[PDB]
Amino acid sequence: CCVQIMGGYFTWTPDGIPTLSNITIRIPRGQLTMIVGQVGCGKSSLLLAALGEMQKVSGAVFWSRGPVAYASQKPWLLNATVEENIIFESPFNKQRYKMVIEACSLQPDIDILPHGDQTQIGERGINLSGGQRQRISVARALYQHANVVFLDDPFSALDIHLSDHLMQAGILELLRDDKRTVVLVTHKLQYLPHADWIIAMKDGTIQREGTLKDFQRSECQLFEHWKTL
Amino acid sequence: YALMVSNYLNWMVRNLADMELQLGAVKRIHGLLKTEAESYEGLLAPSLIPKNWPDQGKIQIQNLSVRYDSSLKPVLKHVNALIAPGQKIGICGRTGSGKSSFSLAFFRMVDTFEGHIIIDGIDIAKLPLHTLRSRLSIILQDPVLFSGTIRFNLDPERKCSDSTLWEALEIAQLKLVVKALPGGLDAIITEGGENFSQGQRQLFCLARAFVRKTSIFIMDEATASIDMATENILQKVVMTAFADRTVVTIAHRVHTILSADLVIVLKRGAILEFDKPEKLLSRKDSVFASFVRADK
Ligand SMILES: Nc1ncnc2c1ncn2[C@@H]1O[C@H](COP(=O)(O)OP(=O)(O)OP(=O)(O)O)[C@@H](O)[C@H]1O
Ligand SMILES: Nc1ncnc2c1ncn2[C@@H]1O[C@H](COP(=O)(O)OP(=O)(O)O)[C@@H](O)[C@H]1O
Ligand SMILES: [Mg+2]
Ligand SMILES: [Mg+2]
Repeated sequence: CCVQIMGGYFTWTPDGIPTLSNITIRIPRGQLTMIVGQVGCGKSSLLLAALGEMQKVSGAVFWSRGPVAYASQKPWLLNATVEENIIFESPFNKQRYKMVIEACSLQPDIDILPHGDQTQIGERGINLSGGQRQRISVARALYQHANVVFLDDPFSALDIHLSDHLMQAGILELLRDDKRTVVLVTHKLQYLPHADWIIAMKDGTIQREGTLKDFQRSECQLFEHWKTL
Repeated sequence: YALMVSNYLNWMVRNLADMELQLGAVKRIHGLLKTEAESYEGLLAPSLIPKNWPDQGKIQIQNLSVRYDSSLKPVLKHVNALIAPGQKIGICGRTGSGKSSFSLAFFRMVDTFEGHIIIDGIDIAKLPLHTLRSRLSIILQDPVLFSGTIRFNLDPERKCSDSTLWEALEIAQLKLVVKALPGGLDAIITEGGENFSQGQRQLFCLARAFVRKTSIFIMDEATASIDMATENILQKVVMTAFADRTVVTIAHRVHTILSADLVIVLKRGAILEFDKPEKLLSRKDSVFASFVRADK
């Protein structure tokens, strides 16, 4: 019932080809959904478009906008304290703070920092591995407390240890929140039985949606998802 | 002349101040002109080195003990490995084990205080670093691009053929995409790659490495950004097209390492029972068994 599109048409530049054409979207509130597809297929573009970013050629986009939490497809950061960019101008909550951190399991990496939590990081601050970068980006939306939370490829950098720990702890905490709708995308399909709603697209066009019954109708797509098993 | 002074004396002072600023800036640049020794010249003869030198690509490391700077603790130590032509061997593990470090152990990116590596016939301690990295290759974990065109993005020089360019695009599964692009591998990659996706840019980097006919090189979990379908197709195509080549594979996806000849597992600062994949998975005793079972 929440944010959705009827016959969406989207494009980066109005002079070129329309990026998205006839896309129809639906995410239920308080639901964990995933969007998968090919590389370059058009999965982040639809999302940025849903964030008012992409020039829509046509389509209608209904909301509830909200201060939607966000983590870009590549990690970004501010030139300020670990605590600073993690807080992102929010009422500091020791409980929520350490909860988010232990969700991202960043504590060992915070101990190794010269000033730990109050370590100035960034293009001005000190450099660090893109793994920490990704975990911090995720923490940005986690501690964000936002109703509609959003993630883009939070798993690319992390290995399976941190991916499992993060998704379990943090995502299970999000779904543990009352109605904190959280939307993401992934490159691995193992948590697809852990998704509630699913969006499948390829080459800039949606293909399918629906958790269990709507999947089983595909032998092809589901054998593809079964290539890894 | 008193009027003259009353006029120009104040300009004299103000220009003294402004030039003081400017010369402080010049001194800043100059204090930066002081630079550290990079040691490009290696203590080995280029005449002793043949042209197509890294022919076999057999690699034997032993007690290889590295560290980024002298102050930091050793990040990888007491490691030994004889690597045959071994068309495809694998290295994997959890984060921080130093696998990217060991990847950079070849190109002497790291201080390697103890131990040594032998590329067929010779150590690493004597090559010219330019010659060193000129005849090898690597695929960085992160994709980094160049503002320009596919000609310039792949070929800094021009000493290549469009045939081979399209070949590298194809074997990386890019040519199919590029066909849709109006440039003809002549479009413009803008500001490090803000036109294409993460995985797109990673693919470009893979292909760029692939431009080199080198038969020995390495990859740093290049497939992390890549989805599963292209992962399978790409790893297959590269194994086939590089059936002769000797590639060392970092894999953030063990499902990709299940195919290599040898599997190399790093726990903290060394290997734990590097072996063929079948033996390690059927023994179950290695932690790579758990790595492949948590995925399934
Ligand atoms: N900033 C941009 N400007 C113009 N075109 C873009 C931009 N980003 C991506 N594109 C194009 O739009 C298409 C869709 O890309 P999208 O943003 O969905 O990346 P993605 O597929 O989500 O990322 P990944 O490939 O890692 O899943 C791609 O083919 C790409 O060439
Ligand atoms: N530029 C650097 N400076 C100091 N230490 C580094 C640097 N890069 C990596 N390290 C250290 O090396 C270890 C492993 O590095 P790396 O191989 O890049 O990561 P991984 O093992 O996950 O591939 C980490 O524990 C990290 O602390
Ligand atoms: Mg994207
Ligand atoms: Mg690494």
